[PDB]
Amino acid sequence: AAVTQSPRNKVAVTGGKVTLSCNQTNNHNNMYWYRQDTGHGLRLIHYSYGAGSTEKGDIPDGYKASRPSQENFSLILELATPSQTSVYFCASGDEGYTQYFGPGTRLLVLEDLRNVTPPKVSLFEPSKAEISHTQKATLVCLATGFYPDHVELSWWVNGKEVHSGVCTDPQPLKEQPALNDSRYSLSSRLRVSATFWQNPRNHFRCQVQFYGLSENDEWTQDRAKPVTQIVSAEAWGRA
Amino acid sequence: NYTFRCLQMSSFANRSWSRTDSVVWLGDLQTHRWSNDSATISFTKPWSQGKLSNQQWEKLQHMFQVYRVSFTRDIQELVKMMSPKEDYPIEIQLSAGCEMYPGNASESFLHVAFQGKYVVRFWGTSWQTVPGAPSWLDLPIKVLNADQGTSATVQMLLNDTCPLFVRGLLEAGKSDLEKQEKPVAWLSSVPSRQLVCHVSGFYPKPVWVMWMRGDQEQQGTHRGDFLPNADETWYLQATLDVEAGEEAGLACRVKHSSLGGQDIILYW
Amino acid sequence: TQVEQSPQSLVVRQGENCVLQCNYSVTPDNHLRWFKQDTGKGLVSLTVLVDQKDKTSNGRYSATLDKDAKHSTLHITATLLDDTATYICVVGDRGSALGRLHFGAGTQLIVIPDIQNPDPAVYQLRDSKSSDKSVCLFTDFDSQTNVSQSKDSDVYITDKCVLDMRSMDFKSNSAVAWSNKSDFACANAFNNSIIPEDTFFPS
Amino acid sequence: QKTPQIQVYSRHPPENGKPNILNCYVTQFHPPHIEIQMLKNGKKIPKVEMSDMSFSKDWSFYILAHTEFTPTETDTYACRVKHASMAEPKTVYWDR
Ligand SMILES: CCCCCCCCCCCCCCC[C@@H](O)[C@H](CO[C@H]1O[C@H](C(=O)O)[C@H](O)[C@H](O)[C@H]1O)NC(=O)CCCCCCCCCCCCC
Ligand SMILES: *[C@@H]1O[C@H](CO[C@@H]2O[C@@H](C)[C@@H](O)[C@@H](O)[C@@H]2O)[C@@H](O[C@@H]2O[C@H](CO)[C@@H](O)[C@H](O)[C@H]2NC(C)=O)[C@H](O)[C@H]1NC(C)=O
Ligand SMILES: *[C@@H]1O[C@H](CO)[C@@H](O[C@@H]2O[C@H](CO)[C@@H](O)[C@H](O)[C@H]2NC(C)=O)[C@H](O)[C@H]1NC(C)=O
Ligand SMILES: *[C@@H]1O[C@H](CO)[C@@H](O)[C@H](O)[C@H]1NC(C)=O
Repeated sequence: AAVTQSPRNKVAVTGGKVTLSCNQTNNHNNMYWYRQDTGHGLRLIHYSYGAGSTEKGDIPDGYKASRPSQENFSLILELATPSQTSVYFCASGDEGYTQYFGPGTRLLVLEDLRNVTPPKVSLFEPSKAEISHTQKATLVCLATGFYPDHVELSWWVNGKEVHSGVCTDPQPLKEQPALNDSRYSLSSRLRVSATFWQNPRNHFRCQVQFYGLSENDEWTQDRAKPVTQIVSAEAWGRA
Repeated sequence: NYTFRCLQMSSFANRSWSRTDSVVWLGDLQTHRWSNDSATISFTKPWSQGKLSNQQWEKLQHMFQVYRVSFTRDIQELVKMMSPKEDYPIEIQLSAGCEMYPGNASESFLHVAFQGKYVVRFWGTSWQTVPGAPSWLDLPIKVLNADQGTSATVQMLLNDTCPLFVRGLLEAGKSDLEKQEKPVAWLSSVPSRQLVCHVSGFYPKPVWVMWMRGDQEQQGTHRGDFLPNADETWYLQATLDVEAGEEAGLACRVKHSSLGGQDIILYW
Repeated sequence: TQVEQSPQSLVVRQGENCVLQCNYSVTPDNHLRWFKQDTGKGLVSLTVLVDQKDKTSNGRYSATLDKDAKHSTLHITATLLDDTATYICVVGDRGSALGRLHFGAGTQLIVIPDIQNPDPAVYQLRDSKSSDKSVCLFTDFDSQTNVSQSKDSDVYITDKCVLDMRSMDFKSNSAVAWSNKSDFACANAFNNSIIPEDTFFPS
Repeated sequence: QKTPQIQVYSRHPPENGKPNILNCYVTQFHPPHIEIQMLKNGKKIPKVEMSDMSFSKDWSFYILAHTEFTPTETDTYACRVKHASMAEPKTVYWDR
């Protein structure tokens, strides 16, 4: 009873065509699209009772729906506007009453893309004082200079993601609050045992998935095109 | 041996426009009506609440106030499910109730017609298509049957509530159900030639009308259909072929419960 | 707006119970579902109540539904940190796909974690590639401690944040500070915060 | 679609100058949307009551219209019905 959405996060300009996709393998006849905006509960946009059909929901305006097949339900915004900034959930069901929800797709629609900038990423290595005082070792990751704030920071140890012992700022901070389109910073921490950190065969890496332009978006400036990309920083444990 | 009938007629002209109207009969007497414009069900008889308490009735009406709104949206959503297979205008008719028998036994039914064709019934614990019904309904049925709570309630209304209610209706309405009203007869004729014997204002329905020359019931007497009057009595006519000149000595004779054995004899 | 939730947000100490309420006017009310949604994530279903007077449970979660009062509550026994989440009430108006779900706007729960053994310290950490870059890390303070922003707008201070080393059944608060410049040190980093008397500042 | 059957008859034995009630019984039609008029000398009679529409065991619809009327020698009474199933509307005259 599983549902996937792509992409999971999108940055888009005003007037852009944006397509949000949903896929389900359960052979569920019925699919649904919703948006979630704080201070409101989920709201139904379009739904479908089967391939080749769609139906208006409560808030259809500005969205077209496409049901090409049993597996696929697509939300299409022909002329994206800032007001469609939101989190979009897809859902599926058989004849019964349960709807099984996708993981959600975050969308931000900007007036201009002129300020989109990927982050620089730095990894800071545990203090020898901390080690001797607590027998723990704390790494710090720093992501700076990015705009907009659509980033996923994750930690990997020996090529597998770790969640235990991790905490990341609920929200990025603005590097220059006095400014309109200010850039953002975000910090994160991974604490391990001193001996885990002391192990020279443990590769630690901080990873930040930034969401920006697409290879197809137009880019009129002299700097490198701020595409959706991963920037990351990395270190090996030591004795 | 009285049949209690709820007759729901629902029209769906397009996506937005819809109306639902019901009448309820006990035998051939109307007990309720519920017009799309009315938020509540109306009594057409002083005894139409039967032996239900005010609590029991309000609860029963409320059950229905919600069914009416819900049924409507469900049909609309089913049309969305089939399309372009099926489309508006659409007429759905329901016929539901129970027949009461000597003493205790009874039998409940709930029958559905789509576009004036009988196709669906509730039977046992679920909805099912009847024979000759089109296969496409197998989707609506499967969806309707998914609704466990609607099923449980329908079972409760057919199995328990309906006979209980009707048991009580027959008690409250014995007086009207057993009313006796005398018919009144008159004669008239038309060319072709053809005599008519008009019998009107009788209740209940069972009646006997034959033309006769003395003690001789005529072969060709033709009983028409029972036509209703607006005051809940019946109208019927009986015709007979004749060569002009043969009218001499013909009688219309009418037997009926109300007359206690004094048949109406009308000579020409 | 047929599904109202209360309270809109609450703050509890780890270990405490709480009750969340949902009040609706949806008709019909076939069933009621409680979702748990972690910040930036999806909707996890905790329970669904279907009977006129109904009671359910799922670990430390229990719930009630009274269809006459059109009321539901959700009880969390002995709250834990991971219960920090938005809790969403949803009413379904059919027992089938013919229905529509009516979502509440939610209740925001924050759980203050218990800090069993506080050891407040500020450490200095080095960039792995650039030796001359560093951050300052204030850590292992208890939950009475508040992390203020600096007076200097060239100094960056993130807000407090709790990590859980599930393996060692151990939790710690942390905040980070850094600065463009380097007439800046860690001793003078959290100056504009009420930090505990016994705070470790390694030489 | 099935065509409507119209039957016109009086409640009491008709006799000139004597107040009575006239019935128009319309049956055997599908769909249910219909228009019934009762006419005196070609003009619509103003106070016409309608029964609630109903249907029979064959699922076809029926409805009973009635109006108060006085029979005279010269006044003609008719019932006019428009339906989807009919190009033009159908007029059945009262004949005693
Ligand atoms: C192009 C499509 C063509 C379709 C043709 C097939 C038509 C067959 C239709 C059969 C009737 C469908 C009616 C569905 C009614 C439900 O929508 C409605 C609402 O249900 C919702 O609320 C219920 C409640 O509040 O009690 C339950 O909670 C339910 O789970 C939830 O989904 N159901 C009701 O209102 C329940 C009562 C059903 C009454 C119908 C029977 C009426 C006749 C019995 C009369 C006997 C006299 C005593
Ligand atoms: C209610 O009654 C049915 C059986 O009665 C028939 O169906 C009704 C809807 C109505 O039309 C009656 O006049 C009919 O005679 C019960 O259905 C049976 O359920 C059992 C177990 O639940 C199952 O094994 C049988 O197959 C069913 N019988 C038939 C004939 O289909 C039903 O359980 C009753 N429910 C309640 C809540 O009282
Ligand atoms: C039949 O009745 C229903 C409900 O009584 C009517 O639907 C309502 O119509 C009003 C006024 O037009 C709307 O404001 C409401 O929102 C509707 N309520 C509903 C759908 O529950 C319907 O209009 C009536 N139909 C006709 C043809 O008179
Ligand atoms: C729907 O049905 C009615 C009656 O036939 C009609 O008058 C009305 O215009 C229709 N409405 C729409 C929106 O098509």
